[PDB]
Amino acid sequence: SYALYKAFSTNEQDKDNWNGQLKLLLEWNQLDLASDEIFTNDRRWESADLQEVMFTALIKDRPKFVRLFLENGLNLQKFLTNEVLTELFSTHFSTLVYRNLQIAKNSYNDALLTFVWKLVANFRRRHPLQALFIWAILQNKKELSKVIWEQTKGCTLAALGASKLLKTLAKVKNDINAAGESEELANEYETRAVELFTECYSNDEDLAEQLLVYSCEAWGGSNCLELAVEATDQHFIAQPGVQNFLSKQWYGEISRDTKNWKIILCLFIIPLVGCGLVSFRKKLLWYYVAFFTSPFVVFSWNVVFYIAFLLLFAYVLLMDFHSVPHTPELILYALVFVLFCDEVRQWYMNGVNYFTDLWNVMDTLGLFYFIAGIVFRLHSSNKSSLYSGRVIFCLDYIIFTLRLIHIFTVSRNLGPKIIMLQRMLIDVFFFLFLFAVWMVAFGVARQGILRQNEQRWRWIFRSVIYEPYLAMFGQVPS
Amino acid sequence: VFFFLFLFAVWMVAFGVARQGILRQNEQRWRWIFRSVIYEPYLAMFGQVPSDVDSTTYDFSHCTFSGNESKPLCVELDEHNLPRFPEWITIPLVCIYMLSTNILLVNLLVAMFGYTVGIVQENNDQVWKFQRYFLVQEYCNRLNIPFPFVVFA
Amino acid sequence: ILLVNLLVAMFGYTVGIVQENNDQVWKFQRYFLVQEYCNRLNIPFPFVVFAYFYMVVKKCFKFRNEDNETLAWEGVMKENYLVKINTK
Amino acid sequence: ATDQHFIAQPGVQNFLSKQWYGEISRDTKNWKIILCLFIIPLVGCGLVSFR
Amino acid sequence: NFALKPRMRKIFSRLIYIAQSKGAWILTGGTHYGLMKYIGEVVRDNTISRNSEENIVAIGIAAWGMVSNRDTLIDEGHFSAYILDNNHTHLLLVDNGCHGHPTVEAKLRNQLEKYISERTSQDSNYGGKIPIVCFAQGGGRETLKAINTSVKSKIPCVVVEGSGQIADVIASLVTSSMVKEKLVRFLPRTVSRLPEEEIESWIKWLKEILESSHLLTVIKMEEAGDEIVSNAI
Repeated sequence: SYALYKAFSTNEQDKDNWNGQLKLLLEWNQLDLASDEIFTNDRRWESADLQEVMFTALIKDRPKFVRLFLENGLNLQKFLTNEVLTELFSTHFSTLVYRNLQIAKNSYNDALLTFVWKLVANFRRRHPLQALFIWAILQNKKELSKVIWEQTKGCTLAALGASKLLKTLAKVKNDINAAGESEELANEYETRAVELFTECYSNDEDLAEQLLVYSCEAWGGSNCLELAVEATDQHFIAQPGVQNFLSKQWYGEISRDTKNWKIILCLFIIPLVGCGLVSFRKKLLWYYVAFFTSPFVVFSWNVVFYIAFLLLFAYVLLMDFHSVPHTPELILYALVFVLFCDEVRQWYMNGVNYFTDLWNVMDTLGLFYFIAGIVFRLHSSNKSSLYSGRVIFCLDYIIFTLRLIHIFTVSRNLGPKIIMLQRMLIDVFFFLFLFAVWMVAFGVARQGILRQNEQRWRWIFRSVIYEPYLAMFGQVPS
Repeated sequence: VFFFLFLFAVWMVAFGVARQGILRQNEQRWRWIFRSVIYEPYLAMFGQVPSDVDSTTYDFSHCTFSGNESKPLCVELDEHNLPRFPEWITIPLVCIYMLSTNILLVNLLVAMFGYTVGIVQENNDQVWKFQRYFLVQEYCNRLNIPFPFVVFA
Repeated sequence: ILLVNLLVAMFGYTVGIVQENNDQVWKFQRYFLVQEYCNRLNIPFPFVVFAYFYMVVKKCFKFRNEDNETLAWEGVMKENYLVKINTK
Repeated sequence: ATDQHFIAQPGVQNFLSKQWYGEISRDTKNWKIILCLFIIPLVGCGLVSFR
Repeated sequence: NFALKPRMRKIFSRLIYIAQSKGAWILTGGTHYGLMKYIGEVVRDNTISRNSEENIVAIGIAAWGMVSNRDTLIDEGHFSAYILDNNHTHLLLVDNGCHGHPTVEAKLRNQLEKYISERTSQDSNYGGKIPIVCFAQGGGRETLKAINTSVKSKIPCVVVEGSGQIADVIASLVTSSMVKEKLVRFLPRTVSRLPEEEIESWIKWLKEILESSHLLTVIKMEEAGDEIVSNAI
C-alpha cells in the first residue's frame, strides 16, 4: 500500500486528486499514513462530498476510518437515506443471518424481536442512528457498533436493547459459532450498560432516576428500566442504583434511615401518624393520607387482612358449619368476593401472560374450587352434597394457606431462601424416581411371595405401594 | 431455624385444618381443636404418621359421639353407621404432608446448617477471642475472694 | 438410609452453588412486586372494591426540551467513561 | 484410550446429538416429538422440522 | 477546515476544566469553525454537567464583515445559516468599513488584553495585576501576528505546543538561516504561494518573537498524560 501510494502521489496530476488518494488508502488499511498525509495540512476538505467513501467505509469493515472521518465532521442522519437502508438490508444483509432470524422468531418470539422483524420486513422492501446501530449489531460487526454507539444520545437504552437481541439470537442451536459470538457481544454490551449507569448514578442520583424512566420517543416502544426486565438482565437491576431507586419508590414518603418497627407500630395505632418518631421526607392530614397511600403500608395491611381471612375461614370450616349459611359464612363470602374482584382486576390488567406464572394459576384455581364449594353447599337436605361441599372447602383452604409462602417473599430475611427453594426440583425428582423404582420392585415381590391371587384392587395398592412408602419413615413391614 | 419453623408452621396449619374438617363435624371444645390441628401434625415431624385417616384401623371405642368426656369426636357417620370420609382423599394427603415435612423440610435445614458452618468458621475464632475480652475484664474488674465468701468481701 | 442421606448431600451441594446468585435473583424478582403494588392507585384492601367502583366511575362516564437536556447530561459521563476505558 | 476429554468437547457432542436425533432438527422442543409419537398421523404436520 | 487530533482534544478539555476550576475568561474568535466550535461545545458540556457553581465565560470576537446574517436591533434576533458559534455566552463584533477585511479584530483584542494586564485587582496570588496567558497551537498569519503583538507587550505568557503548523517551528527552532531552515521543512505547501517580500517580514516577526524567549514556553512531546496544562500555565 505504501509503494502504491508513493507511486500514485508522485505522478503530479494525481496530487490534485486527493479523493483518489483517500480511496486508495481506504481499500488498504493505512490509517497512520492517511492521517499523516491527507488531513494534516488542513488546506482541503468540504465535509459534504466525503459521503461515498463514507458509504464505502460502512460496507467493507473500516471502523478506524469512520472514526477518523467522524472526528473531522459528519452528521449521520444527513448521511442516511432510506435507500442506504434498502441497500444495507436487501443486499448487504446476509441470508444466513436472515435464516437464523426467522428460526429465532419461530422458536423464541419476543415483543422486541417482533418489532425488529417488522422493521426488517419494512426496510428490505426519526431514529436514524439507532437503525444503523441495529444493522451493525445483528451483522455482528462488533467494532463499527462501538463507533456508532459513541455517537448516539440514548446510549443505555441502545446497549440494553442490543443485549436483548443478541441473547435471543444466541439461543439458536444451529451454527453454534455465530451463537457463541453473538452471546459474547451480548455480554459485552450488558457490561457496558451497567458500567455506564454506575457512573451516571455515582455522580447525580436524580437525573439518573430521570434517565431510568424515559421512553426515548419509541426506541422499541419501551423504557430503559423495562428492557433490562424483558432481557432478563438481572445484573443491571442487582446494582445499588436501581435497588436504591426501587427502595425509595417502595417506602414512599417514609425515609429509609428509620427502623421498621416504628413503622409497623404506627400502623398498629392510627393517631401515632402525627408524632416525631417517623420521618416523612421523600400538612397533618397530608401526612395522614400520604402515609396511608404508601406501598409498604398497604402491603402490610393487606397481609394482616389475609391472615384474618384465614382465621375466619378456619373458624367457619371447623366449628360453625351447619345446613344453612350463618352470619360468619356470609362475611366470609363477602371477603372472597373482594379477593375475587381484585384477582379478576389484575387479570384484566395483565393479560394472557397472567396464566404463565403458576401462582396466578393456583389462585384462579382456588377461587374456582370456592365457587364449586358454594354450588355444592347451597343444595341443602342432601347429606352427600353437603359433605362434599365441606371436603371441597378443605381442599381449597390448603391452596389459600400455601399462597402465604408466595406472599412473604418480599422480606429481607425469608425472601432469598424462599426464592432458593425452587432450585431443588431436580434433586427432589431424582429422589422420588429412585424411591419409586425401589418401592415397586420390593412391593410386587413381597406381595407375590406372601399371598396368592388378590382380586381386590384396593388391597393391591395398599400393600404394594402404600406399605413400602411407609417404610421410608421407619415402619419396617410386619 | 426461623425459616424452617416458618415453612413447617405453614404446612402444619394447611394439613391440620384440612384433616380436621374432612374427618369430623363441628368440634365445640377449644382444647380438642388445638390437640388435633396443631399438635398431631407437629408430632408427625418425628415420624408418628397420623392414625385416624385409615378407615380400617379406626375403632369407635376412642370416640365420644358428643362432647361430654375426654376423648375426640368421631368422624361423622353414614346412614349405615359407616365412616363418610374418602380413603382416596385422606391417604395421599397424609402421604404428601409426611413426605414434605419429615424428609424434604428437614434435609433442607441440614443443607443450610452445613453452608452456614462453611461460611462462619474463619470469622468464628476472631469473634470468639473478641468476646474473650469482656469475660477477662469482668473477672479482672473484681478484687474478691472465691465466690461463696464474696458477700463478706 | 442410603437414599435419604444422598438427598441431603445433593441439597447441600445445590445450596453451596446457588447462594451468590440467590441475592441477585431475589432483588430481580423484587422489581415485579414493587411495580405491581405501585401500579395501583387504591385504598388498603377491604375497601378496594369501592375504589374499583371509582374506576367503574371512569367506565360509567367515558422534541422535548428536558428530555434533550438529560440526554445531553448523559453524554458527558459517556465521554468520561470512554476516557476511563482507554485510560486503563 | 478412555480419552474422555476428547469426547466432552462441543464438536463431538454436536456430532453425537445430530446422529442421535436423526432427521429431526435440534432446534425444536422435545414434547412436540413425543406428542407426534403419541398420535401417529401427526407426523404429517407443520410443527416438527425434518431437515 | 480544521483537524483536531485527540491530543488537542484532551488538552483543551483539561484546559476548560482548569478554567472552570479557577474562574477565568476565555477570549477567542467565536466562529462556527473547528477549534472555536469545539471550545464552545466543551463550554456547553460543562454548562450541562454541573449547571451552576461559577459558570464559565467565553468571549468571542468577530469581524462583522464575515457574518452571514446581520440583524440590527436595539429586541432580540435569531441567527440562522463566516457563521457564528452557538455556545459562546458573550460575543463582540468589531465595526469597520467594507466586508472582506480580516485582522480588524486584533487591535481591540490586544488593547483589551493590555488593559486587563495593567489593571490591578489585589484579591489574588499574582500580586494583583490579573495574570494573562496566551495560547497558540495552529497555523497562519494571524497566529504569528497575535504572538508578536502579545510578546511586544510585557508579560503575555505565551504558551505553544509541538503540535500544529507554526507551533512546530516555534517548538523546534529552540537567525535567518535557521528560520528558513525550519520554515521550508515544516510548511512547504503554504510557502509555495508566498512572496519573499513578506517572508523577510516574517523573519522580522520571528526575530521579535525570539527577542524574549523567557516569556515563551512550550508543551513538549513526552508530557502526554494528565496535568500537562497546569504545568505549562
